[PDB]
Amino acid sequence: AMVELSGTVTFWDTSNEAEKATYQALAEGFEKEHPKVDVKYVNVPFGEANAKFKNAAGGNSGAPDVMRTEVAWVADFASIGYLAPLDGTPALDDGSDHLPQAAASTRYEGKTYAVPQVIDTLALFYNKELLTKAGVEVPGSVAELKTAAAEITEKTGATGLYLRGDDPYWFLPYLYGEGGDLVDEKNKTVTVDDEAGVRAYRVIKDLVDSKAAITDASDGWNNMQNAFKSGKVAMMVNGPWAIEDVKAGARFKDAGNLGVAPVPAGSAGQGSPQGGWNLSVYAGSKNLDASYAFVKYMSSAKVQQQTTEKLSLLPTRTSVYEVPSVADNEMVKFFKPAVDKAVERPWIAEGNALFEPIRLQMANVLSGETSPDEAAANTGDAYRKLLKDYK
Repeated sequence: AMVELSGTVTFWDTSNEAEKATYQALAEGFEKEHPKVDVKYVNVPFGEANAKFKNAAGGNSGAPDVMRTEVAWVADFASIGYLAPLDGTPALDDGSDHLPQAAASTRYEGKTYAVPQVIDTLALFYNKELLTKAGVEVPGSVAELKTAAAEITEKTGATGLYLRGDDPYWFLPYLYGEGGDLVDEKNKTVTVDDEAGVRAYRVIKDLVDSKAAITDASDGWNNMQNAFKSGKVAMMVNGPWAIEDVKAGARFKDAGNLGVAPVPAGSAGQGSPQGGWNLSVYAGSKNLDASYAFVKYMSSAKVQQQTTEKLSLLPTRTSVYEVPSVADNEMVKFFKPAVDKAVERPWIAEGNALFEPIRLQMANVLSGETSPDEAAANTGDAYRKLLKDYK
Protein backbone atom coordinates (compact mmCIF):
# COMPACT_ATOMS: atom_id res chain seq x y z
CA ALA A 1 0.00 0.00 0.00
CA MET A 2 1.07 3.55 -0.86
CA VAL A 3 -0.72 6.77 -0.05
CA GLU A 4 -2.41 8.72 -2.83
CA LEU A 5 -2.46 12.45 -3.37
CA SER A 6 -5.15 14.07 -1.25
CA GLY A 7 -6.36 17.42 0.04
CA THR A 8 -7.58 20.50 -1.80
CA VAL A 9 -6.14 22.24 -4.85
CA THR A 10 -7.70 25.65 -5.41
CA PHE A 11 -6.99 26.79 -8.97
CA TRP A 12 -7.52 30.37 -10.16
CA ASP A 13 -8.03 30.43 -13.92
CA THR A 14 -8.13 33.67 -15.96
CA SER A 15 -9.51 32.19 -19.21
CA ASN A 16 -12.35 34.06 -20.90
CA GLU A 17 -16.12 33.50 -21.01
CA ALA A 18 -15.89 31.15 -24.00
CA GLU A 19 -12.91 29.22 -22.58
CA LYS A 20 -13.81 28.77 -18.92
CA ALA A 21 -16.22 25.80 -19.20
CA THR A 22 -13.53 23.81 -21.00
CA TYR A 23 -10.80 24.81 -18.57
CA GLN A 24 -12.99 23.94 -15.56
CA ALA A 25 -13.63 20.50 -17.04
CA LEU A 26 -9.91 20.01 -17.74
CA ALA A 27 -8.99 21.10 -14.20
CA GLU A 28 -11.60 18.85 -12.63
CA GLY A 29 -10.34 15.98 -14.81
CA PHE A 30 -7.32 15.86 -12.46
CA GLU A 31 -9.68 14.05 -10.07
CA LYS A 32 -10.03 11.07 -12.45
CA GLU A 33 -6.47 9.95 -11.74
CA HIS A 34 -6.49 11.46 -8.20
CA PRO A 35 -9.94 10.88 -6.68
CA LYS A 36 -8.92 11.96 -3.17
CA VAL A 37 -7.97 15.46 -4.37
CA ASP A 38 -10.69 18.11 -4.33
CA VAL A 39 -10.04 20.48 -7.24
CA LYS A 40 -11.70 23.85 -6.58
CA TYR A 41 -11.86 25.71 -9.88
CA VAL A 42 -12.36 29.49 -9.73
CA ASN A 43 -12.53 31.77 -12.77
CA VAL A 44 -11.06 35.23 -12.18
CA PRO A 45 -11.38 37.88 -14.93
CA PHE A 46 -7.90 38.25 -16.41
CA GLY A 47 -7.82 42.03 -15.80
CA GLU A 48 -8.54 41.51 -12.08
CA ALA A 49 -6.38 38.45 -11.40
CA ASN A 50 -2.99 40.08 -10.75
CA ALA A 51 -4.29 42.33 -7.99
CA LYS A 52 -6.58 39.65 -6.54
CA PHE A 53 -3.67 37.22 -6.21
CA LYS A 54 -1.32 39.79 -4.71
CA ASN A 55 -3.94 40.89 -2.20
CA ALA A 56 -4.75 37.34 -1.07
CA ALA A 57 -1.08 36.37 -0.76
CA GLY A 58 -0.20 39.64 0.98
CA GLY A 59 -2.96 39.03 3.53
CA ASN A 60 -1.85 35.44 4.13
CA SER A 61 -5.44 34.29 3.48
CA GLY A 62 -7.60 33.00 0.64
CA ALA A 63 -4.76 32.62 -1.89
CA PRO A 64 -5.15 29.81 -4.43
CA ASP A 65 -2.80 26.84 -4.47
CA VAL A 66 -2.32 27.20 -8.22
CA MET A 67 -2.47 30.49 -10.14
CA ARG A 68 -2.68 30.92 -13.91
CA THR A 69 0.17 33.38 -14.53
CA GLU A 70 0.72 35.57 -17.57
CA VAL A 71 4.30 35.28 -18.84
CA ALA A 72 5.34 38.64 -17.26
CA TRP A 73 3.51 37.81 -14.02
CA VAL A 74 5.94 34.99 -13.16
CA ALA A 75 8.74 37.44 -12.34
CA ASP A 76 6.21 39.94 -10.93
CA PHE A 77 4.85 37.44 -8.36
CA ALA A 78 8.18 35.66 -7.73
CA SER A 79 9.98 38.95 -7.10
CA ILE A 80 7.67 39.59 -4.12
CA GLY A 81 7.96 36.13 -2.65
CA TYR A 82 4.57 34.71 -3.66
CA LEU A 83 5.60 31.73 -5.84
CA ALA A 84 6.93 28.36 -4.76
CA PRO A 85 10.16 27.36 -6.49
CA LEU A 86 9.71 24.26 -8.63
CA ASP A 87 13.30 23.09 -9.24
CA GLY A 88 13.89 19.67 -7.79
CA THR A 89 10.15 19.03 -7.52
CA PRO A 90 7.85 16.60 -9.30
CA ALA A 91 6.13 19.61 -11.02
CA LEU A 92 8.74 19.76 -13.74
CA ASP A 93 8.61 16.13 -14.90
CA ASP A 94 7.68 17.05 -18.50
CA GLY A 95 10.78 18.94 -19.46
CA SER A 96 12.54 19.71 -22.82
CA ASP A 97 9.44 19.48 -24.87
CA HIS A 98 8.56 23.17 -24.35
CA LEU A 99 9.32 25.90 -26.86
CA PRO A 100 12.47 27.65 -25.63
CA GLN A 101 10.80 31.02 -25.11
CA ALA A 102 7.96 29.44 -23.14
CA ALA A 103 10.42 27.55 -20.92
CA ALA A 104 12.41 30.71 -20.37
CA SER A 105 9.32 32.63 -19.22
CA THR A 106 9.06 30.24 -16.22
CA ARG A 107 12.41 31.29 -14.71
CA TYR A 108 13.31 34.17 -12.44
CA GLU A 109 16.88 34.79 -11.25
CA GLY A 110 18.04 31.25 -11.89
CA LYS A 111 15.03 29.39 -10.39
CA THR A 112 11.86 27.97 -11.97
CA TYR A 113 8.53 29.31 -10.68
CA ALA A 114 6.06 28.04 -13.28
CA VAL A 115 5.31 25.52 -15.98
CA PRO A 116 4.25 26.66 -19.49
CA GLN A 117 0.66 26.43 -20.68
CA VAL A 118 -0.03 28.48 -23.85
CA ILE A 119 1.92 30.93 -26.04
CA ASP A 120 0.97 33.72 -28.37
CA THR A 121 2.62 36.58 -30.29
CA LEU A 122 2.01 39.26 -32.89
CA ALA A 123 1.89 38.51 -36.60
CA LEU A 124 1.38 40.28 -39.93
CA PHE A 125 -2.26 39.90 -41.05
CA TYR A 126 -2.87 40.52 -44.75
CA ASN A 127 -5.80 40.81 -47.15
CA LYS A 128 -5.05 38.18 -49.79
CA GLU A 129 -7.23 39.75 -52.48
CA LEU A 130 -5.65 43.19 -52.13
CA LEU A 131 -2.15 41.77 -52.32
CA THR A 132 -3.13 39.55 -55.26
CA LYS A 133 -4.76 42.44 -57.10
CA ALA A 134 -1.59 44.50 -56.53
CA GLY A 135 0.64 41.60 -57.67
CA VAL A 136 2.80 41.57 -54.56
CA GLU A 137 4.17 38.90 -52.23
CA VAL A 138 3.69 39.09 -48.48
CA PRO A 139 6.56 41.32 -47.34
CA GLY A 140 9.31 39.76 -45.25
CA SER A 141 10.97 43.03 -44.17
CA VAL A 142 10.18 46.68 -43.68
CA ALA A 143 11.97 47.56 -46.93
CA GLU A 144 9.80 45.05 -48.78
CA LEU A 145 6.70 46.27 -46.98
CA LYS A 146 7.29 49.83 -48.15
CA THR A 147 7.49 48.68 -51.74
CA ALA A 148 4.47 46.44 -51.38
CA ALA A 149 2.48 49.27 -49.78
CA ALA A 150 3.20 51.60 -52.68
CA GLU A 151 2.05 48.93 -55.16
CA ILE A 152 -1.10 48.27 -53.12
CA THR A 153 -1.94 51.98 -53.01
CA GLU A 154 -1.34 52.46 -56.76
CA LYS A 155 -3.47 49.47 -57.75
CA THR A 156 -6.28 49.54 -55.18
CA GLY A 157 -6.17 52.86 -53.32
CA ALA A 158 -5.69 51.02 -49.98
CA THR A 159 -2.87 52.02 -47.67
CA GLY A 160 -0.38 49.17 -47.13
CA LEU A 161 -0.31 48.97 -43.35
CA TYR A 162 -2.19 50.08 -40.27
CA LEU A 163 0.61 50.78 -37.78
CA ARG A 164 -0.73 50.64 -34.23
CA GLY A 165 0.55 53.82 -32.61
CA ASP A 166 -1.05 53.93 -29.17
CA ASP A 167 -0.02 50.61 -27.61
CA PRO A 168 3.64 49.91 -26.77
CA TYR A 169 3.42 46.14 -27.34
CA TRP A 170 3.19 46.99 -31.06
CA PHE A 171 6.49 48.83 -30.97
CA LEU A 172 8.38 45.70 -30.08
CA PRO A 173 8.42 44.06 -33.54
CA TYR A 174 10.16 47.16 -34.88
CA LEU A 175 12.69 47.14 -32.04
CA TYR A 176 13.45 43.43 -32.59
CA GLY A 177 13.58 44.06 -36.35
CA GLU A 178 16.46 46.47 -35.73
CA GLY A 179 18.24 43.83 -33.65
CA GLY A 180 17.40 45.71 -30.47
CA ASP A 181 15.98 44.86 -27.05
CA LEU A 182 14.87 46.55 -23.85
CA VAL A 183 17.56 45.48 -21.37
CA ASP A 184 20.44 43.09 -20.96
CA GLU A 185 19.51 41.34 -17.68
CA LYS A 186 22.76 39.36 -17.57
CA ASN A 187 24.87 42.52 -17.57
CA LYS A 188 22.26 44.73 -15.87
CA THR A 189 22.46 47.21 -18.76
CA VAL A 190 19.68 49.26 -20.38
CA THR A 191 19.83 48.70 -24.16
CA VAL A 192 16.62 50.37 -25.46
CA ASP A 193 18.60 53.54 -26.19
CA ASP A 194 21.37 51.98 -28.22
CA GLU A 195 21.35 52.68 -31.93
CA ALA A 196 18.91 49.84 -32.64
CA GLY A 197 16.36 51.58 -30.42
CA VAL A 198 16.86 54.90 -32.18
CA ARG A 199 16.43 53.15 -35.53
CA ALA A 200 13.22 51.49 -34.32
CA TYR A 201 11.63 54.84 -33.49
CA ARG A 202 12.84 56.11 -36.88
CA VAL A 203 11.26 53.15 -38.71
CA ILE A 204 7.80 53.74 -37.34
CA LYS A 205 7.86 57.44 -38.24
CA ASP A 206 9.21 56.67 -41.70
CA LEU A 207 6.41 54.16 -42.33
CA VAL A 208 3.83 56.85 -41.69
CA ASP A 209 5.72 59.75 -43.34
CA SER A 210 6.24 57.69 -46.52
CA LYS A 211 2.51 56.83 -46.63
CA ALA A 212 3.17 53.10 -46.37
CA ALA A 213 1.19 53.16 -43.12
CA ILE A 214 -1.44 55.11 -41.27
CA THR A 215 -1.91 55.40 -37.51
CA ASP A 216 -3.98 57.09 -34.79
CA ALA A 217 -3.10 58.56 -31.40
CA SER A 218 -6.34 57.36 -29.82
CA ASP A 219 -8.74 54.42 -30.09
CA GLY A 220 -6.02 52.42 -31.87
CA TRP A 221 -7.62 49.02 -31.41
CA ASN A 222 -10.91 50.04 -33.05
CA ASN A 223 -9.21 52.17 -35.64
CA MET A 224 -6.90 49.32 -36.62
CA GLN A 225 -9.66 46.68 -36.74
CA ASN A 226 -11.97 48.97 -38.70
CA ALA A 227 -9.21 49.85 -41.18
CA PHE A 228 -8.25 46.24 -41.78
CA LYS A 229 -11.80 44.82 -41.87
CA SER A 230 -12.88 47.44 -44.37
CA GLY A 231 -9.82 47.31 -46.65
CA LYS A 232 -8.71 50.86 -45.89
CA VAL A 233 -5.41 49.05 -45.27
CA ALA A 234 -4.18 45.74 -46.66
CA MET A 235 -2.10 44.71 -43.61
CA MET A 236 -1.95 45.10 -39.84
CA VAL A 237 0.02 43.48 -37.03
CA ASN A 238 -2.10 41.62 -34.50
CA GLY A 239 -2.52 38.51 -32.39
CA PRO A 240 -4.77 35.43 -32.23
CA TRP A 241 -7.32 37.41 -30.19
CA ALA A 242 -8.16 39.40 -33.39
CA ILE A 243 -9.03 36.49 -35.70
CA GLU A 244 -12.72 36.15 -34.93
CA ASP A 245 -13.30 39.89 -35.21
CA VAL A 246 -11.48 39.97 -38.56
CA LYS A 247 -13.68 37.15 -39.84
CA ALA A 248 -16.72 39.33 -39.12
CA GLY A 249 -15.27 42.07 -41.37
CA ALA A 250 -16.75 43.14 -44.65
CA ARG A 251 -13.73 42.04 -46.69
CA PHE A 252 -13.53 38.64 -44.95
CA LYS A 253 -16.89 37.00 -45.63
CA ASP A 254 -14.59 34.36 -47.16
CA ALA A 255 -12.13 33.55 -44.32
CA GLY A 256 -9.89 32.27 -47.10
CA ASN A 257 -9.15 35.95 -47.79
CA LEU A 258 -7.14 36.23 -44.56
CA GLY A 259 -3.46 35.45 -44.46
CA VAL A 260 -1.16 35.56 -41.45
CA ALA A 261 2.64 35.72 -41.63
CA PRO A 262 5.45 36.49 -39.18
CA VAL A 263 6.04 40.16 -38.47
CA PRO A 264 8.48 41.64 -40.99
CA ALA A 265 12.22 41.82 -40.38
CA GLY A 266 13.93 45.17 -39.97
CA SER A 267 17.47 46.08 -40.91
CA ALA A 268 19.17 43.79 -38.39
CA GLY A 269 16.73 41.21 -37.03
CA GLN A 270 13.24 39.78 -37.01
CA GLY A 271 11.04 39.06 -34.06
CA SER A 272 7.71 39.52 -32.34
CA PRO A 273 6.97 39.88 -28.63
CA GLN A 274 5.96 36.88 -26.53
CA GLY A 275 2.69 36.45 -24.69
CA GLY A 276 0.79 33.58 -23.14
CA TRP A 277 0.13 31.88 -19.83
CA ASN A 278 1.93 29.63 -17.40
CA LEU A 279 0.87 27.87 -14.20
CA SER A 280 2.46 28.64 -10.86
CA VAL A 281 2.15 27.34 -7.31
CA TYR A 282 1.53 29.76 -4.44
CA ALA A 283 4.51 29.86 -2.06
CA GLY A 284 2.26 29.50 1.01
CA SER A 285 0.19 26.59 -0.35
CA LYS A 286 -0.79 24.00 2.27
CA ASN A 287 -0.89 21.39 -0.45
CA LEU A 288 2.37 21.68 -2.33
CA ASP A 289 2.57 18.06 -3.35
CA ALA A 290 -0.88 17.94 -4.95
CA SER A 291 -0.22 21.34 -6.52
CA TYR A 292 3.01 20.13 -8.15
CA ALA A 293 1.07 17.22 -9.63
CA PHE A 294 -1.78 19.49 -10.73
CA VAL A 295 0.47 21.89 -12.67
CA LYS A 296 2.24 18.93 -14.24
CA TYR A 297 -1.16 17.60 -15.34
CA MET A 298 -2.38 20.93 -16.69
CA SER A 299 0.94 21.48 -18.55
CA SER A 300 0.93 17.92 -19.95
CA ALA A 301 0.87 17.13 -23.66
CA LYS A 302 -2.53 15.51 -23.27
CA VAL A 303 -4.09 18.61 -21.70
CA GLN A 304 -2.35 20.99 -24.15
CA GLN A 305 -3.74 18.95 -27.04
CA GLN A 306 -7.28 19.03 -25.68
CA THR A 307 -6.94 22.79 -25.14
CA THR A 308 -6.06 23.35 -28.81
CA GLU A 309 -8.79 21.02 -30.06
CA LYS A 310 -11.46 22.73 -27.96
CA LEU A 311 -10.25 26.34 -27.73
CA SER A 312 -7.59 26.82 -30.45
CA LEU A 313 -5.06 28.16 -27.93
CA LEU A 314 -1.49 27.57 -29.00
CA PRO A 315 0.50 24.91 -27.12
CA THR A 316 3.95 25.30 -25.68
CA ARG A 317 4.97 21.64 -26.15
CA THR A 318 6.72 20.95 -29.43
CA SER A 319 5.33 17.39 -29.48
CA VAL A 320 1.75 18.63 -29.43
CA TYR A 321 2.20 20.46 -32.77
CA GLU A 322 2.78 17.05 -34.37
CA VAL A 323 -0.65 15.76 -33.38
CA PRO A 324 -2.69 15.79 -36.60
CA SER A 325 -5.67 17.62 -35.07
CA VAL A 326 -3.28 20.29 -33.76
CA ALA A 327 -1.24 20.68 -36.94
CA ASP A 328 -4.43 21.33 -38.92
CA ASN A 329 -6.04 23.63 -36.36
CA GLU A 330 -6.96 27.00 -37.94
CA MET A 331 -5.08 29.04 -35.33
CA VAL A 332 -2.00 26.81 -35.38
CA LYS A 333 -1.93 27.13 -39.17
CA PHE A 334 -2.18 30.92 -38.95
CA PHE A 335 0.29 31.47 -36.09
CA LYS A 336 2.94 28.84 -35.74
CA PRO A 337 5.41 30.53 -38.10
CA ALA A 338 4.87 33.78 -36.15
CA VAL A 339 5.38 31.93 -32.84
CA ASP A 340 8.76 30.77 -34.22
CA LYS A 341 9.74 34.46 -34.30
CA ALA A 342 8.82 35.13 -30.68
CA VAL A 343 11.37 37.05 -28.62
CA GLU A 344 11.56 36.64 -24.88
CA ARG A 345 10.54 39.43 -22.53
CA PRO A 346 13.05 40.55 -19.94
CA TRP A 347 12.12 38.21 -17.10
CA ILE A 348 12.40 40.83 -14.36
CA ALA A 349 10.15 42.23 -11.64
CA GLU A 350 9.72 45.47 -13.59
CA GLY A 351 9.02 43.90 -16.99
CA ASN A 352 5.56 45.40 -17.31
CA ALA A 353 6.74 48.82 -16.11
CA LEU A 354 8.99 48.95 -19.21
CA PHE A 355 5.97 49.47 -21.50
CA GLU A 356 4.81 52.90 -20.36
CA PRO A 357 7.96 54.81 -21.42
CA ILE A 358 7.70 53.21 -24.86
CA ARG A 359 4.03 54.14 -25.12
CA LEU A 360 4.74 57.80 -24.33
CA GLN A 361 7.78 58.12 -26.54
CA MET A 362 6.32 56.25 -29.50
CA ALA A 363 3.26 58.53 -29.36
CA ASN A 364 5.46 61.60 -29.28
CA VAL A 365 7.55 60.35 -32.21
CA LEU A 366 4.43 59.61 -34.30
CA SER A 367 2.91 63.04 -33.62
CA GLY A 368 6.19 64.72 -34.68
CA GLU A 369 7.00 66.23 -31.29
CA THR A 370 10.05 64.12 -30.50
CA SER A 371 12.88 62.84 -32.70
CA PRO A 372 13.88 59.17 -32.65
CA ASP A 373 17.12 59.91 -30.80
CA GLU A 374 15.43 61.93 -28.04
CA ALA A 375 12.66 59.30 -27.82
CA ALA A 376 15.23 56.54 -27.34
CA ALA A 377 17.17 58.62 -24.78
CA ASN A 378 13.97 59.38 -22.87
CA THR A 379 13.03 55.68 -22.88
CA GLY A 380 16.50 54.73 -21.58
CA ASP A 381 16.44 57.40 -18.87
CA ALA A 382 13.04 56.21 -17.69
CA TYR A 383 14.40 52.63 -17.58
CA ARG A 384 17.48 53.66 -15.52
CA LYS A 385 15.14 55.41 -13.08
CA LEU A 386 12.89 52.30 -12.83
CA LEU A 387 15.85 49.89 -12.63
CA LYS A 388 17.97 51.55 -10.00
CA ASP A 389 20.84 49.06 -10.40
CA TYR A 390 21.12 48.96 -14.19
CA LYS A 391 23.75 50.88 -16.18
